[PDB]
Amino acid sequence: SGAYDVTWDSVAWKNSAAKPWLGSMPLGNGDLGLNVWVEENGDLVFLIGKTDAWSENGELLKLGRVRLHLAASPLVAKSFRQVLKPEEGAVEVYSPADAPRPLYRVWVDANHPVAHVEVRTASGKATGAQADLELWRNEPREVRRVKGRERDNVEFNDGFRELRDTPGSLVTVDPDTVLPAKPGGDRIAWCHHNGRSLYPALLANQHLESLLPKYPDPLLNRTFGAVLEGPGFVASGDRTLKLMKESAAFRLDLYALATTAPDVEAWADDAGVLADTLSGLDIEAARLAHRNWWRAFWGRSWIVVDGNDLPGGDPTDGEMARAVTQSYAMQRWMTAGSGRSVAAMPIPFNGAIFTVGKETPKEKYDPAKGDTGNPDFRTGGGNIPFQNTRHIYWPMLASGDYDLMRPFFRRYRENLALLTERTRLYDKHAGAAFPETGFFWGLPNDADFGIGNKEAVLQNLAIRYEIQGGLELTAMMLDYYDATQDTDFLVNTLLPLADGVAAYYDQHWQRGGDGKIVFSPAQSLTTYQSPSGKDVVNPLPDIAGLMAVLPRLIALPPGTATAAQRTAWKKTLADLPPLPRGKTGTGRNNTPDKVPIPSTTQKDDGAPILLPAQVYGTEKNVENPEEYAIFPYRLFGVGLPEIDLGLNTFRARNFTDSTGWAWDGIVAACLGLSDDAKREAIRNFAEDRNPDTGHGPNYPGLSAFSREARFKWFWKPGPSSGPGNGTEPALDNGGVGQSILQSMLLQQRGEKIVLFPAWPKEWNVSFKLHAARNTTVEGVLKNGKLERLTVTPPERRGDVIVREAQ
Repeated sequence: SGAYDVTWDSVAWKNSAAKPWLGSMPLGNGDLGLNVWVEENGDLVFLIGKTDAWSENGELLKLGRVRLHLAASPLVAKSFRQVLKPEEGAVEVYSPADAPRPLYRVWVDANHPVAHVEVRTASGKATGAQADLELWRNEPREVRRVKGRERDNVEFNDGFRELRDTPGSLVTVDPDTVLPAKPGGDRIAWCHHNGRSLYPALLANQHLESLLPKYPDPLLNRTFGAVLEGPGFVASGDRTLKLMKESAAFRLDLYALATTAPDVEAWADDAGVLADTLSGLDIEAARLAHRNWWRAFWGRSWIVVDGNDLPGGDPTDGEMARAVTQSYAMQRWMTAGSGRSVAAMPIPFNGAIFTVGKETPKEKYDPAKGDTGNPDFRTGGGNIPFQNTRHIYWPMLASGDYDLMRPFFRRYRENLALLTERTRLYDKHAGAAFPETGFFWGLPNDADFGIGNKEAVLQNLAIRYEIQGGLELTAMMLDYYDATQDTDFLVNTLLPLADGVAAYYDQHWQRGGDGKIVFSPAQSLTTYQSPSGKDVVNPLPDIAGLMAVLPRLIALPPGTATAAQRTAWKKTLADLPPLPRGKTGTGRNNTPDKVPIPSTTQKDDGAPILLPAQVYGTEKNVENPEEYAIFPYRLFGVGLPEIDLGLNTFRARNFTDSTGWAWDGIVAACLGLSDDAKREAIRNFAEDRNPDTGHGPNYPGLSAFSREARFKWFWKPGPSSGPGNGTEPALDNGGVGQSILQSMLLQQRGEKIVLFPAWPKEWNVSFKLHAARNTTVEGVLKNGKLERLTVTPPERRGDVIVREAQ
């Protein structure tokens, strides 16, 4: 216990004086989250996040900010300690640092939509106290892109990316409402009510007006907010609580609620009932159940790495091992904090609900410039891009974090009916296609679709034909089902989605003369595009996905998949073109011995490799799509045939970025390349100081730690996410990091479990990870030797293959 705690020994740090909100700690219960900090004056401040606080603009909003100010500063000169305790699910502040009980104890109940702030003066001497609601959305705020200055409004272009093509080039951020507080009461309350919605105009632009009566508006009249109260407080204003009598021990309770409401009073009635109900619960019983929830969560799985004690080693290896261990845990803490949405909202890759900021003063605000510092901002806006989001969820399987995965699958399942009707209308065949990115309700945004597009093919070439996510989602769900053996999940979530995706892939294209499907028009992820409709033929990601997924669907238990489904899937499988293969040639910048960047530059003497497609043009991004057959689809890798094909492909890759969504490290682990994998894990989760980087001086991809935040695991986006400083935490970075470390330890080969496929011997490790058939593997490697291995259930031990650390 304490193994993952984060301890700070001072209120002061690099940005405390001018930007204390950059020194927050995150904490959540899966739906409600806080970013909490202590300012140099001793105030406790926190921003409030919620997974489903979607505004009229589709913007994910903070619920607000709260400031607690004791009448007498509670800090002392002697010492100070602020600690994140993940196994108790809490943040605690001690002053002095050795005080027996914390000055501030902050937690979000694992089991209820309430957060608690408990205060205890160290002297036991009573104090007055005031809590202020700090809302910044008090009047409508204009964000405008002006004709001569398109690049100036980063808030417009990046924070409202999905709306960038709105006619008129104006986004208005509607304000919030503070409810009148009851005179003499101990409660204040506030919320945001969506009085309008972008959804009807979007359906009309996308030729889907006919679906408007069938699927209700997902934004209109959505109302979300919170109630703040505390025993012994009185509302001295609608935005202010104060202690009536000085106290040495007191508490604030924050209850959060989202619903659909005709007005804020209706919302407030339901939220007051929620507060009444939950305030009646015994807080110590709630605290015990909260702590037990977190103890069990951390007992599901772990990876604890350290340097071994063999003479001749390098102490930096131990330093890196420990840093990697802490980072892996902090990623898990943030995903759990945001990963049990009450409304099937996937974890936002661009900051989850743990973004921070501080609004610029109204008097300084310029609508033509916007405000990227404001608390609601996130680079990339609110749409959910699969290429980033998949990396958050893949590692949850080996962690055993099935509950964190269900909202992602549920999101797609709830969108399936609309997207099936859309496909029926657009394409006049069965099935459903899921765009690479779009709004949470499943449709692409109008910028990617095209304002006034007379057709139904997406205008944006980056994602015009990219629908591979549906296949990859199906593969992830198949792993979930194999692990949990949850038949209800199989029948009610996996199968309808798999049915739609597989039917689309069977019906949207035509068989050619050889009887095999010709995948054109098509593209290979976002890197090889098809402006002509003919530039890309037979992309490897999609073909590899069908090769990996269709046999598994065909083999599902009797009475789940239908015999008719099996017949259709078998025919699709039998009609697949081959996985794209070829030889090395000249790649990007005419470099030799590479994956040929124009498909036509293969050299007859080149090494045999996988290709990103059978036919493809020049690159428009920096993905290595040919590697999809290694990860996620496990067609090649250590312990599988044609390992040299996989290795040649990896060595010949054109793109070698690290951190963010870059997934080279995962592929290296899948190929048994322990050194490559270790290096990438160290870049994502630590700092790579090793001299020969294959990268320029001061390459940003040598470390993913935050540039400016005190909680350094608020990852920064990787260089391949583009030029700017993005939004932190970039959870795709930490998701990739988890996949790398897990894949170094454990990989599945159908029913078999391969341990230590790419593990460096200099690292001792104690781990517990999950696998298919409700199996856990708990192992301890010391000085390169497996000292202990416990497999549950025991009969599954016979399916474990133990490889040697390298």
